[PDB]
Amino acid sequence: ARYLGPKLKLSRREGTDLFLKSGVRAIDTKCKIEQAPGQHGARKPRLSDYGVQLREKQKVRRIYGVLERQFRNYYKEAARLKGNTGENLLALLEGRLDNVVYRMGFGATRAEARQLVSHKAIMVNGRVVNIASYQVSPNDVVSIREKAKKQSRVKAALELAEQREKPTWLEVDAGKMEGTFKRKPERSDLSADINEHLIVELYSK
Amino acid sequence: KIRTLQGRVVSDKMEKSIVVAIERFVKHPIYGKFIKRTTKLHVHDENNECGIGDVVEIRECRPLSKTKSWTLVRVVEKAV
Amino acid sequence: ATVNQLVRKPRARKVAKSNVPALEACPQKRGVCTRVYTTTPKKPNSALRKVCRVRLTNGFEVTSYIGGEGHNLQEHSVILIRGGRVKDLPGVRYHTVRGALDCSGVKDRKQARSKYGVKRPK
Amino acid sequence: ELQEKLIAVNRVSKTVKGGRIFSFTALTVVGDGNGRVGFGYGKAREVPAAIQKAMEKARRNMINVALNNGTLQHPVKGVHTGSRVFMQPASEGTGIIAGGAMRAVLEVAGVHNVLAKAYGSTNPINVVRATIDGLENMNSPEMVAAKRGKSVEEIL
Amino acid sequence: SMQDPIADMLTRIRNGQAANKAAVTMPSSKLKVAIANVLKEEGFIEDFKVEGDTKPELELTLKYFQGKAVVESIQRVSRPGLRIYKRKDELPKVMAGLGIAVVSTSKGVMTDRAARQAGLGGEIICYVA
Amino acid sequence: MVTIRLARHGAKKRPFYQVVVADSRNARNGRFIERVGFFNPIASEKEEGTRLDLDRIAHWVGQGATISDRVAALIKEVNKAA
RNA sequence: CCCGCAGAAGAAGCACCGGCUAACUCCGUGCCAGCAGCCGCGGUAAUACGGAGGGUGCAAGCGUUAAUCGGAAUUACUGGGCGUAAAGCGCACGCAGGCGGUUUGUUAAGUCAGAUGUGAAAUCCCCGGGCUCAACCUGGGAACUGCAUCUGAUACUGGCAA
RNA sequence: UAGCUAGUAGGUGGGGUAACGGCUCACCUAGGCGACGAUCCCUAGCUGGUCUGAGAGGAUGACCAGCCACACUGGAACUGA
Ligand SMILES: [Mg+2]
Ligand SMILES: [Mg+2]
Ligand SMILES: [Mg+2]
Ligand SMILES: [Mg+2]
Ligand SMILES: [Mg+2]
Ligand SMILES: [Mg+2]
Ligand SMILES: [Mg+2]
Ligand SMILES: [Mg+2]
Ligand SMILES: [Mg+2]
Ligand SMILES: [Mg+2]
Ligand SMILES: [Mg+2]
Ligand SMILES: [Mg+2]
Ligand SMILES: [Mg+2]
Ligand SMILES: [Mg+2]
Ligand SMILES: [Mg+2]
Ligand SMILES: [Mg+2]
Ligand SMILES: [Mg+2]
Ligand SMILES: [Mg+2]
Ligand SMILES: [Mg+2]
Ligand SMILES: [Mg+2]
Ligand SMILES: [Mg+2]
Ligand SMILES: [Mg+2]
Ligand SMILES: [Mg+2]
Ligand SMILES: [Mg+2]
Ligand SMILES: [Mg+2]
Ligand SMILES: [Mg+2]
Ligand SMILES: [Mg+2]
Ligand SMILES: [Mg+2]
Ligand SMILES: [Mg+2]
Ligand SMILES: [Mg+2]
Repeated sequence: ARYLGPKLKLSRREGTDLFLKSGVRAIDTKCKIEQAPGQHGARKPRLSDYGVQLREKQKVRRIYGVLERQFRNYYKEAARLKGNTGENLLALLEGRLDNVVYRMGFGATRAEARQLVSHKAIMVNGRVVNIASYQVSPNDVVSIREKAKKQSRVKAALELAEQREKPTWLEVDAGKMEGTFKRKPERSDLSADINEHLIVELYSK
Repeated sequence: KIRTLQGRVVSDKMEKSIVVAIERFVKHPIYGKFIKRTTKLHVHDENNECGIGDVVEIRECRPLSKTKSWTLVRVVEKAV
Repeated sequence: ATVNQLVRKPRARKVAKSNVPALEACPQKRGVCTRVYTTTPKKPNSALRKVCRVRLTNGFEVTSYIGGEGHNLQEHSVILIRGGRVKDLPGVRYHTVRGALDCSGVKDRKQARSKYGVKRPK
Repeated sequence: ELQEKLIAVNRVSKTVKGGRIFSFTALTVVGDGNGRVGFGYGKAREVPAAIQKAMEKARRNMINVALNNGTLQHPVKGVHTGSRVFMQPASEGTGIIAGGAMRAVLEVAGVHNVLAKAYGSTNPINVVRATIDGLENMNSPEMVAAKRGKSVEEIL
Repeated sequence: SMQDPIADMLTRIRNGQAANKAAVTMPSSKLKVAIANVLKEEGFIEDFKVEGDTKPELELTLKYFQGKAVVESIQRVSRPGLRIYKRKDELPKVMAGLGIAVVSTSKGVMTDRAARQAGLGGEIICYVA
Repeated sequence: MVTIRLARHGAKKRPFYQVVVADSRNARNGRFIERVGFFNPIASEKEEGTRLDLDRIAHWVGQGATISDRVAALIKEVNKAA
């Protein structure tokens, strides 16, 4: 299920920074971010239309940690749902519980947040939720249970999150170690470098 | 008010019985053309009053023979 | 073209026959090797391609290509055949399944092992 | 400001007394995104010269297209040598769903949401020309109201 | 033989617009006058005039805007070989509502938008774009 | 004869009964005349769980329809609670 | 289902990398061995045959075969054609059949509008609810493009009369 | 596959069925079906639905539900609502 290989390899192949590491050190210092991975990394082949569409889809999937079947189901639900298809797809991926935990700051990486969620450190409305793909609803309180409140990695992740740029659609209390999911993140709140048209076209072949 | 159909008398040779075409103007399922389709019915008529080529109003009834389950109600436009 | 003509006579769908009629809508079928031999390929290329005349369980006698380097097959050897033609071999429309009943996997293969019935090396 | 993309490069021959003389043809499309789109076709002995000639020709001979909020105003058909083309004003968010050359032409033109399909021949040169012609033969509500001597509210 | 006079009328309009003729004349009929009235109301023609007593001639005055024909395309839809009838919910929108569709309804010949507003269908005579 | 009974529906270990009037000879989940309610044995709190159309049930009983023991208990519960 | 114990401890594979099609180099072999869905590849520098390294795509699955629809507007009703690419009977007359210049009246068959009955439940779709999520289950609606009967409209088509 | 059909088509009367009826019998009439495809041959359980398709369509009828047919093969009745 989960990708268990080197993460900077994915970052180099994609080209951009996927935030696959905690971010204490520069990714340029941790790896040759410019060069592609492999024996023929220095060469930069010209990508075709299908190549760039596939590249964009892979970027989103690698960022969020979602395999093809689950991602395809997300697209199907987004297309079914009313409104803009790409915006709905991004909204669902944001709605994922592990993404929510990472955004609030109870995890250095999304993998670390997923680790906590799987190991039963997360309570949603006073209910211990175990699935990373759990869709968080608006006006949901998400809190760290007392068993995991003693973990030092949570505090370190909170400091890293304080370093990062804060999301407007969440309200997190670090002392209580709990955040409320105020609303679905708008497309303006989400990152601009991500392109949705390519994903929509690729899955609408 | 009772359900009834009008039609032309195709044949009246068998005694007390007539054949009544009830051609209907249906539309084709696929191509959308309106096609004239025909429905021959054996109709029971006492006194053998009907001739060929006339027009007759008929109603459904309990079966009177192997193929005869319709009865005449009134003859209209019986010119020759 | 005219709707009146179409009403009189509709359009009759062009029934496309299958190119592997011996399988009879089955994924694979069992047979007995009547003869094992080699044949010369068609014009632009050259080789000695290994083929088997096989009597199928449903009476049909077909010719089937033997993929991979080397084979242990011989006469009176039960094999499993699947669809797929070799193009530059006239009248050969079926492949033998390597790693099937009385058919050994290709020796010393490290890639496409699943296609050639080769078990994982340690 | 002008976004440009190369659709196809094709190798052609002349077959002269000595031997065969090869040369390259470049089909390009440029556009401003805001509605102006223009195609160019060039030819040279070498690929870079052909592409540059095509770019110059495409930069010239542009045409304005009436765009409604980044999409078409009504379903439009377009025809040429072999290419028969249909395009539909799809809703916002669907993206440009078109095949190859039509995708390139519409993307540089600036239409973000359409449902298109290319019937008949799909030869890149003819389909580009047919798509541009179809875009040209597309009037706006203001244009139809003016020509018919009515207000936009009467036309709706 | 002449089978459909309405198609002849539409063909005359189309050929006249193509040939840049100012007016087109044809043997007048009641249905033709109704269709001409709808066209004039929608503004695809400048005026119409029926002239004569025994065998009247309908004369339409074609309309031009900037050297191009106002009637870009005009297509017959219902025809003797294939009649077309639509219900009020299935009435088509010509050119996404910019063009008009002439529909003969129980309350006379009217445009598709007017028929939709009334809330009843009828026989779709022709599309005008 | 005509009777009001439960038809089992749902998933394994999570039954959900449809209260239906049907000819007794027909199969449990088979042909039925009318669906006059539902019963959820595993319904959680803040859920009605039971819903019986009492008017239709009374009409069928007047017509001469028998009632299974479980449906009778459900009717008793509904009338008692309401 | 919950609580406690221990220790990263017990848990990754398959296909592909010449173009179509995302992913390349070296070595072995020399029209042989072999590959192949199509185009093709191999005769001594093979990114296409085998091995290796690297990479790409899916993932407790991954490939191959069989089968249906799609792409195929390649049976074209929506939605094709017939001078030369396949396609106008050698030519005419003509029954059945298809189509019908113009005006008025009448009928209400086709057509349109409304209403009533029915179109089982499940399935599909919309708004919700319950399984920690999902699959799954479930409440209500919508839909079931239909058929029948009744009441109206009379522009067009049909019938009848002039 | 272009002609098919003598209980065949209709009528009168008796008999039979829980019930109408060539359902059966006697007599009388010479009809009935068919190019809007009768007859004959090959294949096939039907539907709600399923898959695919933008749609129209195309393919299909496993599981669930409704209906029909069959119970080693070919006949027959008895008991019984
Ligand atoms: Mg073609
Ligand atoms: Mg490539
Ligand atoms: Mg290979
Ligand atoms: Mg070499
Ligand atoms: Mg190789
Ligand atoms: Mg296949
Ligand atoms: Mg088709
Ligand atoms: Mg053609
Ligand atoms: Mg010739
Ligand atoms: Mg020819
Ligand atoms: Mg001739
Ligand atoms: Mg007339
Ligand atoms: Mg006539
Ligand atoms: Mg009527
Ligand atoms: Mg239903
Ligand atoms: Mg829920
Ligand atoms: Mg439901
Ligand atoms: Mg009339
Ligand atoms: Mg009349
Ligand atoms: Mg008798
Ligand atoms: Mg008697
Ligand atoms: Mg009978
Ligand atoms: Mg059978
Ligand atoms: Mg299609
Ligand atoms: Mg069928
Ligand atoms: Mg079975
Ligand atoms: Mg047996
Ligand atoms: Mg028996
Ligand atoms: Mg008994
Ligand atoms: Mg008895």
